[PDB]
Amino acid sequence: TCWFEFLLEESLLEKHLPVQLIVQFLEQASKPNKRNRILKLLALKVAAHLKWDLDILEKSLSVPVLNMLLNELLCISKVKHVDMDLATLPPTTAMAVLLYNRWAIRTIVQSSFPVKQQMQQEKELTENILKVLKEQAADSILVLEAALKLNKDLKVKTEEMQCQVCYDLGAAYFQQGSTNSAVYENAREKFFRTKELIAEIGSLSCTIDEKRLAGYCQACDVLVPSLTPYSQVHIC
Amino acid sequence: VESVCPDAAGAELAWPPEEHARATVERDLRIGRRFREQPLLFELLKLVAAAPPALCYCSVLLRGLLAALLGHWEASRHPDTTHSPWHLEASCTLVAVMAEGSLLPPALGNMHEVFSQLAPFEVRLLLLSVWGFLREHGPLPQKFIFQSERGRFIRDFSREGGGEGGPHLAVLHSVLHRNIDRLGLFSGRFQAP
Repeated sequence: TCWFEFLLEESLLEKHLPVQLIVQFLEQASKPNKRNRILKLLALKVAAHLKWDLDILEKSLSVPVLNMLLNELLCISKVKHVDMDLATLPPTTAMAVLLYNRWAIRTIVQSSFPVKQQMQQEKELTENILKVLKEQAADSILVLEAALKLNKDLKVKTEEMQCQVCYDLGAAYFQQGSTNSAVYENAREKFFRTKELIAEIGSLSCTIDEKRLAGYCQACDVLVPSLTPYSQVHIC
Repeated sequence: VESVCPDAAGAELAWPPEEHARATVERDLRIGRRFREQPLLFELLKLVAAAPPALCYCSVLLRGLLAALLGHWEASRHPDTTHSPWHLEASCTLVAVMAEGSLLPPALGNMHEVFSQLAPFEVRLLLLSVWGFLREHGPLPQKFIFQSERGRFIRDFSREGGGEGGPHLAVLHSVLHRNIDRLGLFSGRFQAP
């Protein structure tokens, strides 16, 4: 039950049947080639054992460790994201690219969320990553929009992935809506699309916050109306 | 001001940096205790705020109450704000008084309604945003232009420059986004127009 033990055997990960393993493997691999490659492969394998659930990895793993894991996934998958268009790419590479874009847009959305107030280096790295993704947020938004539009087709349901990516796009537009009120229309459209998709599929599988989606829909119904005495009073 | 905060070591109307709050903990806590003991003080604050320029002269009491509320929310370990009813209502009523005296913009003045659905650090950051706005603008009578058509002084935040809370509304909107599962229906109170 340590970093050294996992690197020895190639089958003890099956006997273990995780996020602590992710952070340990990433810290060992990034410490100042075959061993690093094996550690990265093991980290990707155990990460895939969680069905690539972005919520658990985001809440457990920090910004730089998750960024390094996703960068390793992209490096081993495809090796610029805007021009790929996810048309002729293999489904694994396309899903990895859209997952990376979804994580990036979630982190840039979550970075504005207020929070209660080695460590300095980690904070500097997180700030640098946030600035870099700020410089490339439009590319991620365009890639997510293209992936949502290109619903051609392990393998999961296309509807669930489209709903997740359009929910992330709507959250990003709502975050961007503070500066410009015209962005809220796109946020409202994306939230309506993801609500319709969730109602149509009815499958837990992936997993989204129902209360947060309801709050987003309520906020969009009053920001861009296009009932309660509250809303009647505001509208009139 | 003479009855509540007689020392008036910081009698200047404009607001000082928030780092000065820890320098006058005793005076601001005394002001907060006086407010808690006498509920009539808020009523006189609203009466003063009825005249627009008069609330500028209450800026010392306003800053003391804001600092006391900020310190309590710093020391508030409760997951919500309903466990401290007096402090929550004092923040709400202080924000209402300041907005009523036109010391805060309407977009940044509707912030007290969502105080009850927030954990202590969100409302602390919000009151810090109020302090920051009153630092950038300041409750000063000369910003009030006497409108002779109706005979009432008018504080034009549009003419002040960034008076609608340019950077100050960013914190409020971030708080709304974080708690969108509960603050979705209140988004109409914080719109730019």
